[PDB]
Amino acid sequence: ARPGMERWRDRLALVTGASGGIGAAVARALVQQGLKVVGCARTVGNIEELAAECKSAGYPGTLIPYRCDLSNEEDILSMFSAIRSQHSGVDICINNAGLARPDTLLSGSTSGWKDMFNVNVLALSICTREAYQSMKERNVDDGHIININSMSGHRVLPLSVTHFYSATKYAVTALTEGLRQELREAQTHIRATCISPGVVETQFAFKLHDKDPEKAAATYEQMKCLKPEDVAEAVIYVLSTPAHIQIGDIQMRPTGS
Amino acid sequence: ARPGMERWRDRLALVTGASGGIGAAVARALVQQGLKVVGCARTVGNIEELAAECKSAGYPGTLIPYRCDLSNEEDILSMFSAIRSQHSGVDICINNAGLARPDTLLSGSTSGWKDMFNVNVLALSICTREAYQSMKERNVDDGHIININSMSGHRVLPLSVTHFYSATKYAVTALTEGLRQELREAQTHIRATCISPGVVETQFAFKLHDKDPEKAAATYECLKPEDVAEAVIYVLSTPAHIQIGDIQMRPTGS
Amino acid sequence: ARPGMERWRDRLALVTGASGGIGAAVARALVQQGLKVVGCARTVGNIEELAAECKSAGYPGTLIPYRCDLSNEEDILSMFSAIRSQHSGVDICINNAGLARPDTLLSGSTSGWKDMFNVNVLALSICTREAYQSMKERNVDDGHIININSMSGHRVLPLSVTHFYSATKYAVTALTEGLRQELREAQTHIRATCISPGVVETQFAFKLHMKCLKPEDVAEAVIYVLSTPAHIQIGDIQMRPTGS
Amino acid sequence: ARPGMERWRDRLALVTGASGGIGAAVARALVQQGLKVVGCARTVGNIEELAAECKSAGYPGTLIPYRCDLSNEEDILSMFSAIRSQHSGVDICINNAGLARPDTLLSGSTSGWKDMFNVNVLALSICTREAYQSMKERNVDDGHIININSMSGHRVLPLSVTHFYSATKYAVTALTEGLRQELREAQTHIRATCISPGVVETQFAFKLHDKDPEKAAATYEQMKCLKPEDVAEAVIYVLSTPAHIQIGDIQMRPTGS
Ligand SMILES: NC(=O)c1ccc[n+]([C@@H]2O[C@H](COP(=O)([O-])OP(=O)(O)OC[C@H]3O[C@@H](n4cnc5c(N)ncnc54)[C@H](OP(=O)(O)O)[C@@H]3O)[C@@H](O)[C@H]2O)c1
Ligand SMILES: NC(=O)c1ccc[n+]([C@@H]2O[C@H](COP(=O)([O-])OP(=O)(O)OC[C@H]3O[C@@H](n4cnc5c(N)ncnc54)[C@H](OP(=O)(O)O)[C@@H]3O)[C@@H](O)[C@H]2O)c1
Ligand SMILES: NC(=O)c1ccc[n+]([C@@H]2O[C@H](COP(=O)([O-])OP(=O)(O)OC[C@H]3O[C@@H](n4cnc5c(N)ncnc54)[C@H](OP(=O)(O)O)[C@@H]3O)[C@@H](O)[C@H]2O)c1
Ligand SMILES: NC(=O)c1ccc[n+]([C@@H]2O[C@H](COP(=O)([O-])OP(=O)(O)OC[C@H]3O[C@@H](n4cnc5c(N)ncnc54)[C@H](OP(=O)(O)O)[C@@H]3O)[C@@H](O)[C@H]2O)c1
Repeated sequence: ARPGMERWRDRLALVTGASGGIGAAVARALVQQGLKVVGCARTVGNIEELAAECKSAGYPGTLIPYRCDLSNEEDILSMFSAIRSQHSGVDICINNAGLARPDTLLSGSTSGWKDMFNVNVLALSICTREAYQSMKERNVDDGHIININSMSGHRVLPLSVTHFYSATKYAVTALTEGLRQELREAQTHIRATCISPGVVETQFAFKLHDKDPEKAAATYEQMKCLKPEDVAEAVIYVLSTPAHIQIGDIQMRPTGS
Repeated sequence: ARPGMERWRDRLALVTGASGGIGAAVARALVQQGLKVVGCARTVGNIEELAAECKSAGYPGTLIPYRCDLSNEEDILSMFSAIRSQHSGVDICINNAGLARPDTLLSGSTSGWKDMFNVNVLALSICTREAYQSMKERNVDDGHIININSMSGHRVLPLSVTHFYSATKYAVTALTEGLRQELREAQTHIRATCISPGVVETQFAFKLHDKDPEKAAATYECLKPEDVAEAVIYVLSTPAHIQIGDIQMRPTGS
Repeated sequence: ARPGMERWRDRLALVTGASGGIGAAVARALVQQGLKVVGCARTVGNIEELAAECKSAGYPGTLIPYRCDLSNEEDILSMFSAIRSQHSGVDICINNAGLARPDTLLSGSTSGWKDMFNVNVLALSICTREAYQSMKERNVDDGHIININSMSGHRVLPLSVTHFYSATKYAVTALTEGLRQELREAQTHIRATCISPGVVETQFAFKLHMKCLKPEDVAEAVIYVLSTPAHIQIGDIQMRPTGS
Repeated sequence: ARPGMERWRDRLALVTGASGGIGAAVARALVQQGLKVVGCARTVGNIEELAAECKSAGYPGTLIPYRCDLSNEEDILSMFSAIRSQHSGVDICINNAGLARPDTLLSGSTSGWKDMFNVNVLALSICTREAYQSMKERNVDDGHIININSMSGHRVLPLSVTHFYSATKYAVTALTEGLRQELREAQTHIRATCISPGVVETQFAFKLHDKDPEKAAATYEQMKCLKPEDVAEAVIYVLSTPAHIQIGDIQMRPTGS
């Protein structure tokens, strides 16, 4: 394993939105590094497929698929309860699931705004709380919570269909800093970090533009983009840092963008 | 009327959360300046009370009380419908209603997080959308949307009970900038501004510390609600070609 | 007088870069409101002409021209010494003098970088310091220091020729906040404020003969800030043209 | 070499402020990874000793000490001239030299403010420009400029003795972002990054608190601060990223700080 990842061997990571994109790349990378990974999403079949690939590849870690709709609070609580009932717990929580719906501020549907909040902010916060509560009861003083933010959490770009999304990522910027603060107040060494990528070639733009597949291809064919593996490598760097270092944010963009 | 406020005479402002605090002060100030103000909240009796006082004092504007629970979208849609069919439409929207519940990130209730989002962000966005649509249908090119933000929309203070609240105000910071961009894309001269106060002596802290009113009293024993209303007047009074983006304000020496 | 300006009557405001543009508008507005204003710049002819215009209009205040090159610290200290001697001290400091030079990060001149720092940051900090020390020695507890910043002090626009200038305005954003902090630490009610306008019409453009702010718009924001009751501290006013 | 550092082998990095602290650690790390490093500062004897340590360790890279007072532009120009004539040019520029003097906004000496500007902002900008021009003349399209920023370049802490220093670091935040935009406009793949640490255990606090060395020791004893090697490891991560990735900022603090 990568230098600095030894101490995480066999410890359990949760990766939300592991059925594709960034989350699948992060899950793959943690399993390559010898972690037990619970990966969750709606499209559980993709996670099972990834786990089978990890097993065929001979990786030291294990990917454990779990079906969970993050828009459903009980689904999340049930997942954490299932982990607890099994005498286990999450030591690393990667809050990766997220989405944009093309609901502008001047004419957007309230349902799309709610959907963005439900996953990007509320589910991220419920997972953060439940992961922390499990660490606490297990006397884990050195776990790590990593939120997948965005450059859109730091500046608002003049694309109307992502304005509300950008506002949810601004919330993630503030939540990650507030989290760091509460973990200090609780007198722990549990770490909190954001990773803030620019455009990454995943299914994200295809879901945003679900009524205009061509507009989604052009986000990606026309621009140099990051790859989900690049974000996964940033997560590996953050986890591999020794315990007294707390990476607050890594802002990353495609070169020349 | 204050210089710059003449052009707003008899035009309609919606002020959300007008039943106390900053909202009540903004409503009273706009009525003093000759506007028609629809003031909404759940506690409609207070807003009615502010109307008899406004009226007793012989002010030039009018306060129209309206009962609306902003946590219910259908209630908000009904309100805009009544404004459009009874008062023509809305030219100024002051998104003032907001709250903090003491739900920390490490142990807070999801219900509290949802409640803060529902009023501070969702209702603010629904009202923005409907006010804009009202202006669009009446070919109003010079309306104004003013979001009541907070210094907590620009920095995260180490007070665990207001972390989630702060995150909703960061969302307000981003939405107000997004709004400006959309209004420019729409080729309008409609203006979008936030006002970002530090501590204001209202009922806000008493509600946040509902289980510890002594802590709420310590907060204040600050800016006054009238102070924020004066910032709203300055913003509206500015020439049409000026778009104030934000006014950050704190008590002196705080 | 505008409501809230009464308490500033006959008190002294220093307005740096008063010979045109924002500074001249700010000086005129404060004179109209009955302040004693010291307006400085490298050459005083325009400030003399403004003072004569104010006197002809019957304004209640007075404008006092002072020649000062803000790139020379000794010139600045001499200006404060003169103000202390002849007019008691400074109660309001408007740090308005500023400049942008088109010295890019990849190819710019060091002389241009230094000039921008010298005026935008160092002179502003020297004036801030001397103004505070003036208030302190007179037990003035309610003075006001106002820095004229820029929207470039809050975001970096992809225009190469203003990047270094933008970095100096980010510095001013940080200094204004640090100043607030120090004034609170000193147990005073002296106020500190930034005004951050975007595209303002330049004197250049004006002389040559909405998509722009006018100098008067910035002066009106200064009047709003000063007019706030003493317990209110405006930290920043960000403003841009509606049509920008 | 570390995965990703191979493409930098035998290429030349300039590390300013290499006579101690973070810059000495960065210079050592780059020499370990096989680069040619020009390390400069006023206290050139320290850099000679570091070069001797690196040679003694049998590291693949080489450290070239160079005496340069960064407050003197002619000194910097002569250094770049020497690098050009003797070592072709600069492909990586680490703008590390920096200082804080305890000159508060209300009563500070102007000389302290000018000293902070001269090194933290002016020297950093001069070295950036000359490093870019060095790349340009050699048709280098993949260099890297890394500025050592600070968390104080992102928030103003209520410590009066560091207010002006914080303002110099806000300038670095803005300069790094403007540098990215110019390198993009120049149609290059030259990368621009800053690293923004919280408290790092170096001589920095001792120099800031030159009249109260007890205050400097209290800083480093109250908690397990960042070490210079931790910042060097962040620099190695940034350099090791494939060329299409452009890290914009890494914000890092001591855990629990
Ligand atoms: N791609 C980019 O340009 C970009 C840039 C910056 C940041 N980000 C952030 O990166 C993170 C990952 O997105 P991505 O780019 O990998 O997009 P993606 O390919 O669309 O993947 C999103 C993942 O989130 C999961 N998800 C969405 N809604 C869910 C729900 N209700 N319940 C459970 N899982 C749900 C999806 O799985 P199921 O549909 O199977 O549930 C999928 O696994 C997001 O937070 C996004 O904001 C992306
Ligand atoms: N006070 C401060 O320290 C402070 C500082 C910075 C910013 N702010 C912001 O200022 C704004 C106003 O707050 P305030 O200080 O005036 O607090 P406040 O005294 O508690 O008043 C809040 C108002 O919002 C209304 N409101 C809350 N939930 C509502 C709902 N579901 N439907 C309709 N109305 C609702 C309330 O009326 P009903 O209960 O009758 O519905 C009340 O009139 C908020 O956005 C707040 O975040 C306050
Ligand atoms: N114009 C804009 O688009 C804009 C936008 C945002 C912020 N701002 C800021 O607003 C402030 C005023 O700018 P402006 O538009 O009014 O520009 P301006 O017309 O160029 O005014 C600059 C003023 O500063 C004075 N000045 C410059 N260097 C000086 C020095 N060495 N010593 C003494 N005085 C000096 C000039 O007078 P002398 O040359 O006679 O000495 C002049 O009175 C500056 O801080 C600027 O950065 C301007
Ligand atoms: N230490 C921290 O808590 C901390 C936190 C955040 C960021 N930083 C940043 O990290 C960077 C490195 O600082 P450090 O902590 O390593 O401090 P340090 O131990 O004091 O080292 C500073 C280095 O800068 C060099 N330098 C100073 N003035 C110079 C000049 N005129 N010409 C040439 N070199 C000069 C010094 O060498 P000579 O004296 O031999 O010339 C020394 O090598 C700085 O930019 C600092 O702002 C430090």
